[PDB]
Parts: sequence; structure tokens; C-alpha cells
Amino acid sequence: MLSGLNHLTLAVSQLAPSVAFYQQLLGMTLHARWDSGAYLSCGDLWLCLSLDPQRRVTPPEESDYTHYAFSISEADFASFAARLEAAGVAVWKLNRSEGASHYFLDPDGHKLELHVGSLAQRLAACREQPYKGMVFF
Amino acid sequence: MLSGLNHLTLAVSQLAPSVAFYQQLLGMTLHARWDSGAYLSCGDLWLCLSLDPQRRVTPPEESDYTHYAFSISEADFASFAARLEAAGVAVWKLNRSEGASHYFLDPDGHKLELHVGSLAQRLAACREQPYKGMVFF
Ligand SMILES: O=C(NCCc1cccs1)c1ccncc1
Ligand SMILES: O=C(NCCc1cccs1)c1ccncc1
Ligand SMILES: [Mn+2]
Ligand SMILES: [Mn+2]
Repeated sequence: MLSGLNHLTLAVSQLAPSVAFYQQLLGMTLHARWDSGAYLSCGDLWLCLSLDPQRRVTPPEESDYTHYAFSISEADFASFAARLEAAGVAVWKLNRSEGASHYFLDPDGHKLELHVGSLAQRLAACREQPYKGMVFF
Repeated sequence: MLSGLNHLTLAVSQLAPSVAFYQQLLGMTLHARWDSGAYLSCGDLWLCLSLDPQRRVTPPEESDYTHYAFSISEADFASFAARLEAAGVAVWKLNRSEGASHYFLDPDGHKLELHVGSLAQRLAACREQPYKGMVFF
């Protein structure tokens, strides 16, 4: 039986800018680094950066919608988004769904998001206003 | 301040086979499905499957090392891996370079993993068998 997400591994083309982004800009804790990767944590999340020459710096129009959302409080959302903006971090989508969301790109074009709100909150909103074809279990 | 992973969203090319993979084969909990997506949970993880016409079925030699690992206990690991194998689930890696792991593919070629152990346990193991050049902070 699976009990949760164990870790998220992102392939990166250059380790130093990726460590700078996740540790310094995004404030994650750096636990270890080696010649070809790093381990960070963000709350319960175990993040691994893996140096991979096969990683392409990928424009958002050229990747699918797969993405990784980080939790932040409503109170902290706007100043964190403003930090990303000051740092020149690109946005790949505008929010049009419930709960605050900021959609931003990492140095290799990994699609990231800041989101406020849980699955329970989303399901409650969907019960009131179901998406097309929506069924609950 | 970021506090963990709010959700993982995977782009899928065919919604029904992907729901079946995560719910029926992997045992995740299905909460809702609609014409263009589904919401599941795996312990605390919120997983969203999003139907995306841009998603391609991608062989593992064509994608980078980005991957998603799910936690499983030491008692359950081997029999879960063996059932994925008996079900014909494709694989993408064999060498256990980060502990007790089984590497397998979803229907679209998303790179998945079963892993036993926490970040703390991996750091302790790495102190004895470090990756090349490893430093601990
Ligand atoms: O997902 C299933 N089987 C693995 C498919 C895959 C082949 C290669 C990667 S995943 C499945 C789900 C429900 N009922 C029967 C079978
Ligand atoms: O063996 C299991 N599930 C995969 C079955 C499938 C085979 C092919 C598609 S789904 C299982 C056993 C006990 N409790 C929960 C799950
Ligand atoms: Mn999202
Ligand atoms: Mn892994």
C-alpha cells in the first residue's frame, strides 16, 4: 500500500543555478550536495535535484501541463509572488480556478505553482459547481 | 514561506486508462473524475490527472530523469513491485542507486518509483556510502 509522495526528483541542466533557485530564491533547506545532485526539503517534501545532460531548457509552450504546486498561506502568497517577479521569474499561466495560484517556471522550464488550498477545499467548491461530466466517489 | 507539495499534476493522454492505473493498479483513492481530469489521493498527496492533448506517450530513453517516488513500507515493497511486474508494467531503471527502489512507468511514460525510507534515512545511508563528492550541511 502506498502511503504518500516519497520524493520529487527534478532533472536539471546546471546544478548551481538550480540550487540557487530552490534554496535561495524559494527558501528550501539544502541538506546535501554531490557532484551530480542535491537534496533539499520543503516542509514534508523531499526534493532531489539531479544533474542530467539530457535535461533541455524547455519553453512552456513545448511541455505539457505536468506541474508541481507548493503550499503557501494566503497571508504569504502576494509577497512571495512579488519576490519571484522581482527576480524576473517567468509566469506560464494566469489563475482562473479556486484558491490563489501563481504559475512560474524554474531555470530549466519545470512548471511550478504556488497554491493556497487543500484537496478538501477544491472538492467542496466542485460539489457546489461541478465541472463538466463530474462524478464524485 | 513554502511548506511542502500542495499537489502533483500529471498530464495524461487518455484519462480512463490513467485513472485505472493510479486507482486500480496502484491503489490510490479516487475522489472525483470529470471529462478532463481526476483527483486522487495517496496518503497526504493530492494527485491530479489532467487530460492534455499535448501529452505524448514517451519512452524512457526520450525523457530526462525527472521522476515521482511513492512511499511504501519495507514489509510491502517486494510484493507490490512483483505485482507490477506480473501486470506487465514497463520499467525504466534497474540499478538501486538511492536505496530500496523499484522504477516503473505509467501509461504515458511518466517515471515513477516505489521507495522505502525517508530523507533522514537516505542521508544516514549516504554518510556510509556517499555519492561522489557528497557534502552534508
Ligand atoms: O494500468 C494497468 N496496467 C499497466 C499498464 C502499463 C503498461 C506500461 C506502463 S503502465 C491496468 C490497470 C487496470 N486494470 C488493468 C491493467
Ligand atoms: O493486487 C492488487 N492490486 C492490483 C490488481 C490489478 C491488476 C491489474 C490491474 S489492477 C491489490 C491487492 C490487495 N490490495 C490492494 C491491491
Ligand atoms: Mn495546479
Ligand atoms: Mn528516486
